[PDB]
Amino acid sequence: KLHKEPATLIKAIDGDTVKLMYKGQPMTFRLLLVDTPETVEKYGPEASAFTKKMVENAKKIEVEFDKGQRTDKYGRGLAYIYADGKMVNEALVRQGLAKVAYVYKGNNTHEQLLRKSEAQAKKEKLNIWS
Repeated sequence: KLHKEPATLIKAIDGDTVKLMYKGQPMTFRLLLVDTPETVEKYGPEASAFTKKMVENAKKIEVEFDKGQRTDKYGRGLAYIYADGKMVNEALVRQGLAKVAYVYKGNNTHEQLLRKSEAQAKKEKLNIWS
């Protein structure tokens, strides 16, 4: 079973990357299973703003590692980030501000959930899907 761990926001970089204090040390996290537009790509600024707003206004930030590899080649943690219980990864996808990325090294626990939301956002021709 996956476990949520508290973190404290340090700095939101862009749509899919956040800087957090995790276990008494700063660390950069790359949001699992999502590909947001890079800031400046169409919708890049919107995905960045959405992620920033979501994590700054949160009272509680939690990180949840998946069952596969926990860090990428650049040393970024790979996790699902929760802001007051709401998963940022899913929130971005549901809003049409990101696409579900290909599974990476066995980290696929929430792939189905995100695929459903993406289908719906696409069905609503939201943002990236307009």
